[PDB]
Amino acid sequence: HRYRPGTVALREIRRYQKSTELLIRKLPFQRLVREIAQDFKTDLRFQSSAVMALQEACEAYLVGLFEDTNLCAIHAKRVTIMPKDIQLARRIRGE
Amino acid sequence: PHRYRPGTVALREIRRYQKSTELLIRKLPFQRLVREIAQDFKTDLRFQSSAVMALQEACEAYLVGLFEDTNLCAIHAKRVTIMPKDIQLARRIRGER
Amino acid sequence: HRYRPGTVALREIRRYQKSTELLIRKLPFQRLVREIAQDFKTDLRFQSSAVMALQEACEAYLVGLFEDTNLCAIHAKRVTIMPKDIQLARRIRGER
Amino acid sequence: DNIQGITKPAIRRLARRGGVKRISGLIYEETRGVLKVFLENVIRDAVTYTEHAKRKTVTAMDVVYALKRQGRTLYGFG
Amino acid sequence: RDNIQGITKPAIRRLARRGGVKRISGLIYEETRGVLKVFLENVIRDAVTYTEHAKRKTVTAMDVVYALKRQGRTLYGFG
Amino acid sequence: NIQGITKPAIRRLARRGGVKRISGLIYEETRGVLKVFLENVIRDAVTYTEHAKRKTVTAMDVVYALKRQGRTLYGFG
Amino acid sequence: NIQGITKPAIRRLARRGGVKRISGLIYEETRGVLKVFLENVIRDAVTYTEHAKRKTVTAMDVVYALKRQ
Amino acid sequence: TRSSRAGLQFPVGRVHRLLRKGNYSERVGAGAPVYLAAVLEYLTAEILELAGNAARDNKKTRIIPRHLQLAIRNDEELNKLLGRVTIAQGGVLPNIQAVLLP
Amino acid sequence: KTRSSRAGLQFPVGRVHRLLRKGNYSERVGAGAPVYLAAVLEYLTAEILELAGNAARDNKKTRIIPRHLQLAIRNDEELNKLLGRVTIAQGGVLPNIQAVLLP
Amino acid sequence: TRSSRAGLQFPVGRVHRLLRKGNYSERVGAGAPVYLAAVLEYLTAEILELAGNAARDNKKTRIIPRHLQLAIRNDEELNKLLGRVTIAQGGVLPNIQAVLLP
Amino acid sequence: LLIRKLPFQRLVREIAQDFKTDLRFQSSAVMALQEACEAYLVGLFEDTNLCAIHAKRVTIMPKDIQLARRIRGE
Amino acid sequence: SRKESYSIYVYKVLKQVHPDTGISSKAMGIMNSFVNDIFERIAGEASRLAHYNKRSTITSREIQTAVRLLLPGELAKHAVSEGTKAVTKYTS
Amino acid sequence: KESYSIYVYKVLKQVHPDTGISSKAMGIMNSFVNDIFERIAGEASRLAHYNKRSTITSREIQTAVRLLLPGELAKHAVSEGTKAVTKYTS
Amino acid sequence: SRKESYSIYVYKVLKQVHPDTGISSKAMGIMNSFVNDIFERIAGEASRLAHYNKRSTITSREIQTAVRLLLPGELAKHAVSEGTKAVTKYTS
DNA sequence: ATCGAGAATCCCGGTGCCGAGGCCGCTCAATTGGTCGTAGACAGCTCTAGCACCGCTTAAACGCACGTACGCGCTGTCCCCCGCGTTTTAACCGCCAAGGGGATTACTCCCTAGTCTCCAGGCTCGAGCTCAATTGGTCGTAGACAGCTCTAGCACCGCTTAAACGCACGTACGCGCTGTCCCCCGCGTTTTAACCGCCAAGGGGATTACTCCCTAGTCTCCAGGCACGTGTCAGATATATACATCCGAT
DNA sequence: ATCGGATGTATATATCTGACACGTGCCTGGAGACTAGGGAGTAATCCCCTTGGCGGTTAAAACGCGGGGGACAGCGCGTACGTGCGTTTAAGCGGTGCTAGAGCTGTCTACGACCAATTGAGCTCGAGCCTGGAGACTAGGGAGTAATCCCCTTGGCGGTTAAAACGCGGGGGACAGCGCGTACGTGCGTTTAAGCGGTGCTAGAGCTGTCTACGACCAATTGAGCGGCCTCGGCACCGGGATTCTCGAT
Repeated sequence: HRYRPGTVALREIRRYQKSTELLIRKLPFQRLVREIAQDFKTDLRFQSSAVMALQEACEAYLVGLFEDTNLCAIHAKRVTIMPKDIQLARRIRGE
Repeated sequence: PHRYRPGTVALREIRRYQKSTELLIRKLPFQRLVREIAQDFKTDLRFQSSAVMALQEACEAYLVGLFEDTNLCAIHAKRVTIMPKDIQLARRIRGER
Repeated sequence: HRYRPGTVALREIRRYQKSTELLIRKLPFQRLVREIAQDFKTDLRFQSSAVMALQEACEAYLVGLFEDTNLCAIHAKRVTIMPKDIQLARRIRGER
Repeated sequence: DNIQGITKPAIRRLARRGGVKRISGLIYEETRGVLKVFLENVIRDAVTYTEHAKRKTVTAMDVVYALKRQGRTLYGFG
Repeated sequence: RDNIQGITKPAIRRLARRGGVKRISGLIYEETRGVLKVFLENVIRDAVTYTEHAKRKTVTAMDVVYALKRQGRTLYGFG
Repeated sequence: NIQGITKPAIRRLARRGGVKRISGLIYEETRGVLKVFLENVIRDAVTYTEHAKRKTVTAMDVVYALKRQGRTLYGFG
Repeated sequence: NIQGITKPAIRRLARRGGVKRISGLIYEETRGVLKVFLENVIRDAVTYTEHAKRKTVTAMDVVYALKRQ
Repeated sequence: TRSSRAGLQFPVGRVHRLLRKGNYSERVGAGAPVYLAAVLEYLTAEILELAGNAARDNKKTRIIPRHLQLAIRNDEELNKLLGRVTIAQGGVLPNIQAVLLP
Repeated sequence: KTRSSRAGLQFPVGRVHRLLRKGNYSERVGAGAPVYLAAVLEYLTAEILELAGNAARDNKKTRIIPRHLQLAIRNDEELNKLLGRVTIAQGGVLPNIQAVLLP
Repeated sequence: TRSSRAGLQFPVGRVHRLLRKGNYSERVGAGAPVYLAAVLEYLTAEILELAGNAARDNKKTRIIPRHLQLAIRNDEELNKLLGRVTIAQGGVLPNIQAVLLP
Repeated sequence: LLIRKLPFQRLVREIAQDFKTDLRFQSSAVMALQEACEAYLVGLFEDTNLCAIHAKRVTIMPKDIQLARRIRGE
Repeated sequence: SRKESYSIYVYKVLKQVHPDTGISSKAMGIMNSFVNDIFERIAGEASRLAHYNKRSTITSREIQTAVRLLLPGELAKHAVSEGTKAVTKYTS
Repeated sequence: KESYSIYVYKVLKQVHPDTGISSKAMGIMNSFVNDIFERIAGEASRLAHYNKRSTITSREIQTAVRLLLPGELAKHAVSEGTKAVTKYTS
Repeated sequence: SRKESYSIYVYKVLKQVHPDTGISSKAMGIMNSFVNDIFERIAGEASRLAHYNKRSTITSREIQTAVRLLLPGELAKHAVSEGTKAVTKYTS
């Protein structure tokens, strides 16, 4: 059996929009946060809840940005988001 | 007779009004609009002249920026004409709607 | 034996004005309808009652047109309908 | 060439129902043209409705609406 | 009454031209008017609130500047 | 470490955003956008830590940075 | 009041209609036809006027009457 | 039923539903479907009255479309109302022009 | 007798007063200001908790969790306006698929 | 004066008084208004520098709002600082999207 | 316009009076009625002329008008 | 597959006016087409009337006025009489 | 360490006697109350400053509520504030 | 009726940077608006910093952190440089 | 045109028998009873717009003869052309026969709404202390209150550029097909995220000390603010040069 | 495509002036010392604890990848829309001129909010049990996906009735011609059309206020519709009576 292209994508949208768990793996995110922090101030440590706060913020930002990106894609009578869509969303947001 | 092709005069007008700074809405009709809207909140209100000019500056600055964003959304869709769907998309991404 | 020209025509007039059966042959009309529709969209099918509806409508339209044509012929102190009668009937109806 | 299926005796019978006693030989071809024009105009409108409904079968109701919008109301196929 | 119609078609065209717009659909104009009215309403409401808090009957330039600052569209030079 | 934000993770974020199909070029671009965001917030966050003469970035530092960047965060106060 | 629609007026209308010669009996027939038309149109106009609870027949009532026939 | 309260045979409730769903107006008064149903009932009664008369004139106990055509065309006001109407299997009125006779 | 009881409130009028006095907002604070503020906060809490409870009941849960709060806030136009730039942790998003994306 | 002691043109005393009466803190350090005045002076100097440059580019000797708008918007960091600010009588930068030209 | 204003006005008021009492008229309503009547009559005379020529005549007679009105459905 | 029509009500009226007379399927179909046609005419004119008068409600007045525009003479008077009588009994 | 937890819980018991609240949800409620407090108090402060007044009164609170809260939320909040101040004064 | 403004200080800075350049009344109004706006931003952030750190005093440190938070990049570095030089000169 | 004969078609009476007309069982969906929030619909009070209506004026328009030649209607002949019957022919109708996309169905798998344990998750009782009422003044902020004077409002008159309105019209929006890319779907290999848990120690968070640094109160003189009088730089006007657009051709 | 040539803008350009900066004068109020007092930021120091890290273990997401099927960026084509004129009113604007009324500043006086202890309660924290969410788990329904069948749509193959189409001659069409009575143009006497003021008055339209009647929504329901079955009205068959046009005779 094989589902047609798009059916399972929509299924995943419903699944993950129904639920609330954080979607980026903890450890690679932590390494990224520490790497970025190292270029501003040396010898920094992090509280666990500080990293969880940063991850919640990043994923919320990306989900909202992807919603706007999707709106830009549908505007161009497409269903696939492309870099120019992200760039439009960020330009209009004022980033 | 001479006739310019569609767009040439549009570009000339674009250059003209981005080169200059004068207000683009008629003073008095805007003033009547402002007084009408305010009166629909509180009757018998008065306005300082500079209050009406401030409101007009704000509206025109807002509209020019909004039209910039509509233009960017239109060009994204490989169009050159801005349409209502462009305004609503621009305002949705701005967070006004 | 021979009836004079017109007597049998009148008998036929009374006959048809008494009855209600459809007067165009079913199958040639069906072919006509399918042909005309096909020159608008290929591979069309038809419900039977749709073709019967077109045929009923056509015969009713033609009988009425022939009534008006006859009045136009009589107006010109004739008893024979002529192309100019049809064209007058359609002009006054506002179809042409 | 299906217009030729509207035969000479059929046009005569229709004329008889209309009260016509005598028919010139040139009437018949003229009648066919008129009939053909009528059909085009009705069927055109009918097909538009079918196309509006995204259907592939012209129904009796499509025809009833075409006739209605042409001012030739037909009763009984609703 | 019906003063929103004072924002004429050539005026909206002028604003769009300054915004770099070359061609404008006929439906834009009515749409733009609605948008403008909402904006004005939102600003003026806040402005009038300030006037009422101050127990004044004259809307001042500062009331409008403050209203704009509050909604997030700070306007310079009118204080 | 930016490569640790894996392809399936970005796909999952896009799914939560309602996206059904995703171009192959989005992923690197998304990472760049993410990096910029993080940099800005963290730049501000560490600044707060430094004013307090502390060496540990707290949840409140991040919450304050996000709020003052118009991205107020609830629940971590 | 029907006699106020004079013979030369009907002649002028027929001239605009392309008629070159007019039988003497035409005029009365035309007047009757006109009266019938007027009756029908005005009947509709007044019907519209009454629905609006007005006492003045307006131009729009008449336009509506013409549209509906 | 509302039809019984109004003394009618035609369905007031159904007429009300059809007014609601025909997208004619946003709101419908309580009396409108009653009035429409009453008018429809009268016209139905008048056509059936005339068609029955014609049926008995033809020594038939059953009304057929032919009787409907005779009923409608022999009544000036019904003929006016249905001036642009085709009654299927109705035929035409018997009528021969006097000038056509020998 | 507490000030909240005299004011018919549940939120702590005295505490709100202390936070106003110590929040560096003004040199002095009127006696009615913390009552009003506590009343406004109580009103908003009751409305938000009302909607979140409703959402919880649709989900057959007896305890409100952040998901119900997100549904309550985003599904109410005025609350969504008030919190347009606010992220509710572990809230997720509203179910929404663009019609053009459906088969 | 404190401005002279600090080598500044902006009024340290006035900034200190406005800080005292702006309900910003119960106490204000002696260095805070000096620092603030210095920052305000620097930013004023940068905006006036760029606006003067633009004014001379236009062969004008007086800076008008148009030059201020050009100065602010043509500098990425100043444009960022004043990203949500409307300069009255500033106009916009000349800019036509490449796809619209013939 | 080819009919005199005042006799037309009087005719309109006379006919209206037999349906409802105490009516007054807007000016533009009467002018509307006059444009409509004259346009109708011109069209009817056009059809009448076609009927006359059909009978190899150039003179319109009442049966021409009556035929035109019968085919129009009046 | 439930297709509604006015057939049974037409039959009751028929039984009111001609107790020992029936009706064929074709003739009944003609009656149903007739009822829908007149329905459409009256309702449409009433809708236009309400629009014309800047009213959002079709009331018995619009129905009555539509009947007067659409029905000829004595037929119109009798229909109006039946409708008014029906409305006054219904309101009570 | 102060919080509004007990007052949020009292309100919950008022509106839903048999409904509880998770720790995270209670934290979110505390975030909510602090956020709206800061917004309203700050706007009231600006109103008082703007008008060269040294006192924050219920009128500044009410005006701030009118500026911050949309439509029905604003009207009901103002109604609750007035009722509460009237009950408190007597 | 005494209304204070920054006009003379803006004008002195202008004369420092452009000795033969003037300024319009509207532009001077924009400069006064600008200085007041940036003042408000910096003072407010410094107040927030002091509160955040349970300090009752706004010092040059609070100003410095607010400047670093509010100003972009190189502009922030130059502003910090100007402020530090000014503070060290004042202290001596 | 009218008298009789008459034959061929129609009408009619009477009849076997069959197919829609008529009527019941069961359902179930559309219908309807009762409730409530709401506002559109109705009702009530103003006014001045436009019309019912007329007193005079003129004058094209209209009513009334002259005659008068012209299309309208009757009338004799011609013809050509179209119904009537015969015979011929062939497609129409019955039906019979099968086939082909259409078709809604049923025929298969994978989730989702719903069940059954097992707790971690707050829920409850007692000790506690930091914090919320209290009150009697103080002092200062602020609410009435008096004038004034500027400025917001309102009207009137050119007039002048702008705006509102037909009229082409070519440019672009929109649409359909499409060759091709390339994005998603399972599989199945393999990390590598996640878990358990253990340890350490750098720093955070709190504790107490204290010392420099902030505030406030008073007097001053002097920089900044209100005007003030006055150029000259930007606004206004022909001059003119060049810099784009745009129609016949490389 | 770039090249002539023409228009047709803009861009700079000398020429000239009045209104907005600009330097000036004078006042007061506010930044400045300064002295002293009161008080918060700094500095060890201590506990512990939370977050690194370790380090081993493990199973679930990530990766690579091959397959295939569905958007994609054109590419061309239809037609319909916005634009750019050119013209004729609407009114925006400046000109002037008024004309109050509400900001505005300044005064006065009761009041209200900040304290300074001073008390007494609301609350936070620690044990002490508990109890209904999370997870493991199961049948119900959705889901695609074929895939056997209904409804038509062609093809065969005849009776068979009806079309074809011919010949005929019977008879309107129709042409021409002629006689008539009747509109037509025209000219003259008259009458009311138009229409100019010029008045006086209901009510169309409008502006406030309130309430009935309706959507609409839920909860019980019974009338109609669909199918199944019974039954004779009519419907064609056939045979007899009439009638109805047709031809000999005046």
